[PDB]
Amino acid sequence: SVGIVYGDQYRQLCCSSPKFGDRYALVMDLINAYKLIPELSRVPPLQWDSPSRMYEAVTAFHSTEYVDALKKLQMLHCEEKELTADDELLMDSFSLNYDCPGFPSVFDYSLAAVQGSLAAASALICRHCEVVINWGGGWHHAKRSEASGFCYLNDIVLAIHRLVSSTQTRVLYVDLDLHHGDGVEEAFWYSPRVVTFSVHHASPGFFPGTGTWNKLPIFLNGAGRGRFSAFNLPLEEGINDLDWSNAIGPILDSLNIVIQPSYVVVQCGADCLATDPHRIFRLTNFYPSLSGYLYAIKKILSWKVPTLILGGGGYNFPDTARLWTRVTALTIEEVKGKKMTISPEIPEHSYFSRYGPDFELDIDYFPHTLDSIQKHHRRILEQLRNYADLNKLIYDYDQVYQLYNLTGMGSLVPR
Amino acid sequence: SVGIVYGDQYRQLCCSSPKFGDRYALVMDLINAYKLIPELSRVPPLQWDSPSRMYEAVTAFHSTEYVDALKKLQMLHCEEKELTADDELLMDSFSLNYDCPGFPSVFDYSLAAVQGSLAAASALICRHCEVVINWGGGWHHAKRSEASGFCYLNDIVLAIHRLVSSTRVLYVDLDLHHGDGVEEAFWYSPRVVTFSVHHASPGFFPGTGTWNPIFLNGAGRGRFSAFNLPLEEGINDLDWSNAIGPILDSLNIVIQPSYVVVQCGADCLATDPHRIFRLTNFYPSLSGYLYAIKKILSWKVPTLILGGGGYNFPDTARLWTRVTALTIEEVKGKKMTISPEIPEHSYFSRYGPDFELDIDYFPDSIQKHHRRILEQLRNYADLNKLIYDYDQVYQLY
Amino acid sequence: SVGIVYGDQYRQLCCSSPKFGDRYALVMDLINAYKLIPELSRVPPLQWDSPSRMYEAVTAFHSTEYVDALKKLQMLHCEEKELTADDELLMDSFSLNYDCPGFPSVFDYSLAAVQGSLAAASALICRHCEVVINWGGGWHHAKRSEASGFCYLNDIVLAIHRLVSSQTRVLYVDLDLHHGDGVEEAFWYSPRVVTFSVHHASPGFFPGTGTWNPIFLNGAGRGRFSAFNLPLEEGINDLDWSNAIGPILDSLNIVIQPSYVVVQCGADCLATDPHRIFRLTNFYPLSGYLYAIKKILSWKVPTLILGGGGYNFPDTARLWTRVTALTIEEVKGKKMTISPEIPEHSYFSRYGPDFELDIDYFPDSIQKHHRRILEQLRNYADLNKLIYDYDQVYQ
Amino acid sequence: SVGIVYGDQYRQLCCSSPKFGDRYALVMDLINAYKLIPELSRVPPLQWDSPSRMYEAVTAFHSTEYVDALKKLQMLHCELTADDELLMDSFSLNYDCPGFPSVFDYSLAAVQGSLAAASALICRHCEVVINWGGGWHHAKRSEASGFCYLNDIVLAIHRLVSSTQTRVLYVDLDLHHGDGVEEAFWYSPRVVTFSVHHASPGFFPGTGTWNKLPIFLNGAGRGRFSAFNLPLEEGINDLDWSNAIGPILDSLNIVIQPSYVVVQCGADCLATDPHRIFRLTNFYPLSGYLYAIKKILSWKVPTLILGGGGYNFPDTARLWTRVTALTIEEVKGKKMTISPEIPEHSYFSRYGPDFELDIDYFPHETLDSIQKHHRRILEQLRNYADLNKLIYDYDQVYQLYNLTGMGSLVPR
Ligand SMILES: Cc1ccc(C(=O)NO)cc1NC(=O)c1ccccc1
Ligand SMILES: Cc1ccc(C(=O)NO)cc1NC(=O)c1ccccc1
Ligand SMILES: Cc1ccc(C(=O)NO)cc1NC(=O)c1ccccc1
Ligand SMILES: Cc1ccc(C(=O)NO)cc1NC(=O)c1ccccc1
Ligand SMILES: [K+]
Ligand SMILES: [K+]
Ligand SMILES: [K+]
Ligand SMILES: [K+]
Ligand SMILES: [K+]
Ligand SMILES: [K+]
Ligand SMILES: [K+]
Ligand SMILES: [K+]
Ligand SMILES: [Zn+2]
Ligand SMILES: [Zn+2]
Ligand SMILES: [Zn+2]
Ligand SMILES: [Zn+2]
Repeated sequence: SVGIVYGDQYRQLCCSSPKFGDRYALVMDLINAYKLIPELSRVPPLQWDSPSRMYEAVTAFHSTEYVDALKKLQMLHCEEKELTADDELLMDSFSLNYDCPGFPSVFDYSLAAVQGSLAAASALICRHCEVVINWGGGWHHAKRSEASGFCYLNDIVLAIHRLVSSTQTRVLYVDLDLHHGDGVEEAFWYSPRVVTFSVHHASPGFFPGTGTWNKLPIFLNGAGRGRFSAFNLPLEEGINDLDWSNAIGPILDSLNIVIQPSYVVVQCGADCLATDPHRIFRLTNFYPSLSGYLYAIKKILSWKVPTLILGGGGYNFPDTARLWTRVTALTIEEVKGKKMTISPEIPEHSYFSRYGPDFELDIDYFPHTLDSIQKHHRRILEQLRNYADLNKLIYDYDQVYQLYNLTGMGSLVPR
Repeated sequence: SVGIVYGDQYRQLCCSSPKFGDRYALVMDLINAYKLIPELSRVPPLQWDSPSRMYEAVTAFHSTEYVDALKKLQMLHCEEKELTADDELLMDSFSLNYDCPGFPSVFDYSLAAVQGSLAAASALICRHCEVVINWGGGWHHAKRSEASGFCYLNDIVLAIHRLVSSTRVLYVDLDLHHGDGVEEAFWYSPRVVTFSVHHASPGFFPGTGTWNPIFLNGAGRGRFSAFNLPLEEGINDLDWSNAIGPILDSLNIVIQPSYVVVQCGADCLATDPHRIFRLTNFYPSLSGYLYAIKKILSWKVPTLILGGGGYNFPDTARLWTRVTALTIEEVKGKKMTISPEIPEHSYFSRYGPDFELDIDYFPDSIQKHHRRILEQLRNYADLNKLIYDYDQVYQLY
Repeated sequence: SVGIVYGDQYRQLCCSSPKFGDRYALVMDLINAYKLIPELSRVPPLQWDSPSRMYEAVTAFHSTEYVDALKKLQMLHCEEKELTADDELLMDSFSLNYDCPGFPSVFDYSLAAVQGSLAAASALICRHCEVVINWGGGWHHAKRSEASGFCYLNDIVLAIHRLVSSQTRVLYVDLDLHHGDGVEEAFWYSPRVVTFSVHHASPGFFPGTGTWNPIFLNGAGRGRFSAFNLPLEEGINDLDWSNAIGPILDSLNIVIQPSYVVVQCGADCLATDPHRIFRLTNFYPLSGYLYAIKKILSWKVPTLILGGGGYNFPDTARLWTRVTALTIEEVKGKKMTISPEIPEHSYFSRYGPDFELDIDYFPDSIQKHHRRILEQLRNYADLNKLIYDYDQVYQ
Repeated sequence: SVGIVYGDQYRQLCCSSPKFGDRYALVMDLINAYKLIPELSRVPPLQWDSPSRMYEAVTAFHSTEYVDALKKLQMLHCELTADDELLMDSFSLNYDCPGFPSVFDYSLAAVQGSLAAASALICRHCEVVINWGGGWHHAKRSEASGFCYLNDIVLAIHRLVSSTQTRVLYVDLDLHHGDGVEEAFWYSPRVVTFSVHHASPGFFPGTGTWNKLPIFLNGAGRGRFSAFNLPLEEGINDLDWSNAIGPILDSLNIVIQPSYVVVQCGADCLATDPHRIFRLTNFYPLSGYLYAIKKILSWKVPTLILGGGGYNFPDTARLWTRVTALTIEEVKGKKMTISPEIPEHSYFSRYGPDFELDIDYFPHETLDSIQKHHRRILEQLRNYADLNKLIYDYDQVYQLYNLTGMGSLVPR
């Protein structure tokens, strides 16, 4: 059973932010126009029995004071009058400004992603779905008491918290977004049962600045009982589908062999696409060379582990919809063993005109030694050996070796 | 609203240099130990959407090859290998050597201050704040293609170039050293008037900002637009205040600036290891710096306050804590009571052995300069068709 | 109409190189001796408003540091002194050495072909001409940052890039003795520019590509199956060459339906070329060159005709004069009667000792290549969702 | 007496081309708005008594067939066959020199103004005459070029140089090499041409620079050494450009002793021209233009001043309005004070956002000097004197260059 989070008020709320506009509607309507919706079990967003139980949900991670401020910020923007000087200072103390502005639905918008991702986690826990997709979720930058990068509430941390708290349970979190998932990584920095792994761009001045090097420089990788449980693969700009795929594949499989997660949570932000306005990575949604996204999603799904698939970044809205519609059809193929054929021409529906000038499903893009990252593979596998050692897990050197030996790189695997 | 630039990562990068060590952490911890942070609006450092975007922002002043050299220098110092002869040559052609050495975070360190001062300028432009403080910035010696005086990227030039493009800007440089990089950058520009007061003497860094014999003061349309007041060693709070006060008043009258940018280098302090001037951080005579910031703040012009020099780190923290409280008093009106005793906190033991907020100090050529400077202001107002009562301004001296 | 690139400055620049000498003058002056210029529209070479504009045009394909190196190489050869060891290393790193030497005008000479071929692309685009000829152009071996085969700037790539950015699909046909690797390489990832080169290929023969690699490479990414090659053994004649390429040209037209055709017409396949590899002629009773040009022109697609190789200068002039007259005839519908004797003119002595227009010459593997190429065409059209009658093509 | 070519029909024709639009109207109206017109003697464009007299005037330089084709192109646009297309392309009546309804009247008008201006110099009615509708220096005998269809400079110089020992000095300040004027007089020693310009690979028109060590061609036959060229790299400012041509101009005046000077004063060297090559200004406290014009007028030689290029139309008018006031000042000895604010007139709105007379530009600065060109040029000047049997006043030329410290560059 493949689940997906949708609902009438859920779509209105998801589409009510100044930065993301109607992106969620495009995604779900393109999925709908390709007739995928009948294949999928609709997962209704969680609702609560009182503000108290809701406040209790959100404050499992977020400070009560930051939640109150996020609520006040919404009420303020729904009245005509301006913020007082004290209002200003309180919002700034929570970074409720600049790149995380207030707007009339900012709290309802932020809560909706939490409702969706918590409901998604619950459908996995009680084994109603093997996989659940939430294209309204994935806000990986939000901190305990800080908004960041248009992330006001961290649905991912809250969904993971519910998975680990369900009745030796380990979660593997995989962050494919163009940006470092600092918010998820920071929340579980001291926790061995949530192993985070983000692949991303990092360069000086690039948001948010972490997920890379810090006497020679070093990678911090978690602390205390969490030492070695935070993994990062920072990559230079310009990477294509094959090199990104080759970069994370063996790492993904090695993490799965050693962590043995009970659940996998995948943040699947689409700003790595070549046609994203960031213009940094050069990934595609192509499907016969092959989209590194689809390659990674197919590999994770092959592990047969209950999985949550989340959205995230993606600022070319039509191309984000093209990629996540393919990710959704792939998930249906892999889980249900059911062939999903997707016509190259965008079907008739009410957002058809946004897919111009081509109205095709492939993004409108033409892909065209020394850039290798074998010392990162070696660093990360030694980190994996340390994690297994510190947590007294089996480390199957032979299985990890054979994997990397498929690409002639067994010599990077430590014993 | 008074803004102050800070962040976790930004504090980490400002404290990673060999020459300024942990000074920014002491400054921001004394400000916080005095409960000033709740009064202040946190301004986060600017971040960019791509490498191309950051490069576009920095080569708005610096040359691309100088930026590549500086980033190359960081990568080399993040390896264990010694530089090749060819790479020593490349770094030497950009003065990335001697007093501007490489170190493992030299590029992130340099850029952090640009991020800090660019965000501060943006906050003033969209009118989020009336004043912004950035104690991690103020690197006034860097040139387009050249490090100098431990300044690798000129965050002041970039911030001024952002304000003057949103309009005249008055730049005020209180540092012991001449602000030559800022003055050079706007040498041909009438809409950025620069005014530096400083020590100058034969062989004293950087060597400019004095008689050259006659005084140079801008070129092209920017003629008469760079102002300089050099002073002999030994000057105290009151004489320094009296030498600078009338010049500040006359520039504001005649120029009518849209923004004021103040470099507030703390190496004029009597306890700085340069031991050249005798300024204090006393708020009752009155500190030269506090007198100056208060006057500039009296103008109600949106103002950037930046750091700079200052090599006695606890006394720089003592000076800039008072400047921060004063800015809060003058902008919000909210009286600021600072205990004379250093509050307990992480760095409390650095403020030994006395743990007082006051620094531990026991306290004609200028008239000829005033004559010449007023003549140059008159010349500037002439050339730029500005309207001013030459008699009200003449009365200021 | 039919356009031809020329100009006095252009002619002086195109004749300033050590390797092709005054070939361009022989070409253009045989064309004039035969009273063909009044039938042709003169296309002046493009000129730019500033150094920056010239640089923006040329670095559409070439790297800036390569353009910088090329202009520095010209300056150095206008000085008396030797190059420094460091300057030699610099030029080596862009292969500005050996068969791509410096000389006093190497940059102005190279750029002139770009000026002519861009002006010719533009005359096609605004529709002033149906066909344009540039016998000073056709330097198909230059790469993004590398001279090769006396090609310093790839004028074809820049012309083709101007035509595709004017949905536009361009067919490039390369009849030169050598594989057009630079043009092929430039559009390796692009399905909108389909490249077809026929050439000699054999072990050790320049530049090495355009043949079994074993299998044939033919493009990558969305350009897969979009680079076509027909390598041929030495000694082939007009009729075997014609039968070899004739069906491939027709099939490419039917299936790609190109918006423009760009034809490189290097004359080093001639029997009398000092390469002495192919046995093609300039005979119009039939010259393989005239057969292919006439086939290509019968398609009525706006067409760019370019020069290229050709190292027997009077015999290249004989072929290119016949190509020009034929293009006039095929386009305007108006017979062009060319005397079998060379008319008198400034360069008449070069055509001795017989002074005649005909060049002085007495005149299954391919089935495997046709089946390979027909299958690759099918893969191309299928990958590009182009509609076409497979059976009509296979005939 | 300073003359200026103007007339009602003349304004209309000069304003009727697609490429230059109303540029001539902004120029003359700004001169008018600064009140310079009463100081100037209006010089009416020349008219002829028949088509044949007109055609005789124009074919003193241009071929019969090129003029005939140019007339046809204008008649054609007032209503093309494939042979009309071929005919026009044989004269480069295409691309950068297209046809338009008035292309012949437009082209003829500049001839009419420059010849009338020459005539006013010849008969001593004026010491100097300005024509801002003229200066089309690229047009060839049988070829339109660079939006020049008829070469009014060539025809004007030919009238001067044949009026009753007579030599003309032609000075071309335009951004571009004056190829059309240089080619016309290439075999003639009595018209000495000097062009300063940008030249670089691919920049129009390509001549006026280097051509075994490369060489400068400089005339042929009796005209050997009579064509001077100074090509400059991009970025030159008012002072470097002033120092580059000042001494060459003074030396040319000293050695050649011209009876008339003709100055093409094309404005595309302005920093604000769309070409963005040179960084000249119109500033006047110093503009290289105003510097060079002041220097030429100080020789007290009857002088014709022509327009040319200039594709920022308000800034072209700001330059040429200053050139006009300075000519009045230098020739009549009469102070011409021009206010910094553009005066009120129908085109006032075209000088925004500043509405000031100084162009809106901010200037800002061994190995970029051109002292070898001075040496090459002074040697060519000495060769011209020899060939033509003129006195070469070494001491005066030397004293001239030793003002800068460069006497050592002067040949004996
Ligand atoms: C500023 C920022 C911060 C965070 C994220 C993000 O998606 N993180 O996962 C994205 C952004 N990017 C943007 O807001 C953006 C939008 C359009 C063009 C370029 C950039
Ligand atoms: C060498 C130098 C260069 C520039 C600046 C400066 O602060 N410029 O604004 C300061 C210095 N001074 C010093 O670095 C210094 C440090 C400790 C004791 C004495 C001097
Ligand atoms: C070495 C080379 C490289 C490229 C090309 C060429 O024409 N490519 O299109 C031709 C050559 N051939 C020659 O340069 C050559 C010249 C004369 C006699 C024999 C050979
Ligand atoms: C193509 C041309 C040809 C000749 C001349 C010229 O002024 N010669 O004196 C000028 C040009 N320049 C231009 O036509 C031009 C116009 C506007 C912007 C950029 C360029
Ligand atoms: K990521
Ligand atoms: K963890
Ligand atoms: K100072
Ligand atoms: K200035
Ligand atoms: K070929
Ligand atoms: K191709
Ligand atoms: K000129
Ligand atoms: K001459
Ligand atoms: Zn992102
Ligand atoms: Zn200092
Ligand atoms: Zn060849
Ligand atoms: Zn010009």
